[PDB]
Amino acid sequence: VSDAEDKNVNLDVGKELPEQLKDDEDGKVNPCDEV
Amino acid sequence: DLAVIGFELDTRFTNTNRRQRGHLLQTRALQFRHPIPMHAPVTLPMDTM
Repeated sequence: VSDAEDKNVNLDVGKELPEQLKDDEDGKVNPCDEV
Repeated sequence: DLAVIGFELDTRFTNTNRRQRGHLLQTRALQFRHPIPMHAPVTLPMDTM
């Protein structure tokens, strides 16, 4: 039951953004390089 | 009536003009995806006292 620090509140949802969404899907392969 | 009536040859072209390509080679890749599910738990129901 802590007091909130309501006086001046500044949120940053980008910091909480899951690491999954910070980049694209990583499955990509150049078949010509691997074979 | 015994006679030779026809024949077949084993002749072939030379592809000095690259008329034929035959088979073609192209690279491919397949991807499989296996996400891991959760499973039902096992619980130990102790008393709270």
